[PDB]
Amino acid sequence: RVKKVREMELIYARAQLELEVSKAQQLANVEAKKFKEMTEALGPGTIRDLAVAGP
Amino acid sequence: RVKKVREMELIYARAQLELEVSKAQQLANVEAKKFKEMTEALGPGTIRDLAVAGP
Repeated sequence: RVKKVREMELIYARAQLELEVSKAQQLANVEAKKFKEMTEALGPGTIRDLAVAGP
Repeated sequence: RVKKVREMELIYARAQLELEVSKAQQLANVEAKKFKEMTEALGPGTIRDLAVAGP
C-alpha cells in the first residue's frame, strides 16, 4: 500500500508539476513579448529621457 | 520492519527530492530566460542610464 499509492502519487505529481511550470512558462512568455512590443515601439531612448527628467 | 518501511522511505524520498529540485530548476529557468529577454531588448545602457539619474 504505502508503496503503490505513494508512487502513483509520484507519477501524478510529476504530471502536475511540470504542468505548473508550463503554466509559468506560457504566462511569462506573454508578459515577455508584450513588454518587448511595449518598449521597442515606445522608444529605446524615450524610456531613458522620461526617466532622466530631474530638473 | 524498521529497515524495510524506512528504506522504501529512502527510495521514495529520493524520487521526490530530485523532484523538488527539478521543479526549482524549471521555474528558475523560466525566470532566467524571461529576465534575459527583458534586459537585452530593454537596453544594455538603458538600465544604466535609468538607474544613474540622480540630479
